[PDB]
Amino acid sequence: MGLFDRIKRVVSSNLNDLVNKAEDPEKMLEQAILEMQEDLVQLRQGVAQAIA
Amino acid sequence: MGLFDRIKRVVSSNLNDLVNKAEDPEKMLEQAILEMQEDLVQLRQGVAQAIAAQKRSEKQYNDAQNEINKWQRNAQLALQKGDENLARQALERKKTYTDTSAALKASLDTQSTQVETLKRNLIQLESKISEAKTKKEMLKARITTAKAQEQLQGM
Amino acid sequence: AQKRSEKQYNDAQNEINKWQRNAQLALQKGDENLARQALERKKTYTDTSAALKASLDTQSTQVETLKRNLIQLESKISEAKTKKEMLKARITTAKAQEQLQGM
Amino acid sequence: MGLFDRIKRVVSSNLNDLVNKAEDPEKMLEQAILEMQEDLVQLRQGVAQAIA
Amino acid sequence: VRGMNTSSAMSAFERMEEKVLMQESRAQALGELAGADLETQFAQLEGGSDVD
Amino acid sequence: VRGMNTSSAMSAFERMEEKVLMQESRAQALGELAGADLETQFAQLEGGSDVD
Amino acid sequence: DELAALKAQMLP
Repeated sequence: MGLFDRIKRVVSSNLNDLVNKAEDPEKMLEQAILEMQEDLVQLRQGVAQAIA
Repeated sequence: MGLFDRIKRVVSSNLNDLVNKAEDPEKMLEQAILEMQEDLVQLRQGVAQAIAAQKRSEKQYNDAQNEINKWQRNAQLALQKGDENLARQALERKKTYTDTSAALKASLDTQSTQVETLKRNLIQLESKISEAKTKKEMLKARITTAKAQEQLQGM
Repeated sequence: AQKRSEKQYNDAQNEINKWQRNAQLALQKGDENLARQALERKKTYTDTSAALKASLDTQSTQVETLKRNLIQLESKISEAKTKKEMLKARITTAKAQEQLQGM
Repeated sequence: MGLFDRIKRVVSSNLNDLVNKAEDPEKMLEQAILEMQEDLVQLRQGVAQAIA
Repeated sequence: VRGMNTSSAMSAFERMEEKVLMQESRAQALGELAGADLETQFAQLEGGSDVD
Repeated sequence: VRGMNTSSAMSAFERMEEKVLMQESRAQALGELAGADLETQFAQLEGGSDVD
Repeated sequence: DELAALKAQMLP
């Protein structure tokens, strides 16, 4: 029980520190934009294989 | 009883250190929202596996029926041939397969009912997570106000 | 937070209105099943909205009290500064007096 | 799980730094003009080979 | 459904509710003290009196 | 449809909502305080007097 | 109940 609580606290502490640095409007928007475009390209390749 | 008392004291000290670290409401809240969503995804995967298993059993049942039909065709051929022994062998194959199919059908029905219940449960879970988010927002506002109020009260 | 809840409440009302529009479309379509689904969505949302409104009212009252308290606090700090000046003058005089008394 | 999230945040920050260095339009534009012409030439050569 | 301690959501809710209730009671007492003071009560009365 | 928190589509909605709420609340509080001060109200009256 | 409401709208 105690070990589980410690693990949760460590995870929570790490997440809290990480999110503030992570939550930047310019960086987050740019990263999201880059990811969606990349995903679309991957889908096209899959579609081509299906077509093939 | 002395040993138990020592263990209790050690446990109490450990518990006190742990609660303080996780005492803040916001840290606990962040973990909870992430966890329920993750659990739902895991549940969905399990449900999908169950659905796949149900589909597989149905396919197997269909295959068994097809196998029985194939045996029947062979039996008809045996009758045309006029050999008694060939016909008898085909009949034996059909009987064992039929018994297996009946057992499978009963098992499948029980499995199907469980799967249906799980799907209904999943829908209920979706409503619950949405409700929790609304509750969390209300809790956060109250907590901020309370902290400010306590400091004011101290003065 | 209060503003966010109000926005959320407005959004919930908007969502309910959207559901109502869908229900009207379903009636035109003539499909009973489509209309029923829309109605169910409206009911759960309405219950949530009512709960939110009660919570919001309690929160609003607390916020108003805090604002009033802040105004009182501003008066208090200003008073303290005046008190501090009086205290400083008295302290300087007392220290000088004690030394004189010793002689 | 946490590490993967952290890497993404770091990548976004890194991406922002990189684009700034190459943000100026003239260097990029000249390269783009050269690239399309080169691509067309390759396509033309391939087309010529196919025709041949 | 059980409300067991191991689940993260269940544990978080119980701790938050207890802390909030205690704080609210304390907050009410603080509010009462301000009300109890003569000056706070006097100001509301004074404003109505002052305008006429 | 769901994926993970790290993915851009799910994450972007969350970041924008948090940022917008924080910005709006801070701006509103500051504005109310300026209005409350007696001098600002007096200045508008003074301008009219100055104009005639 | 919804059907009855729908019928009334249809009526006019």
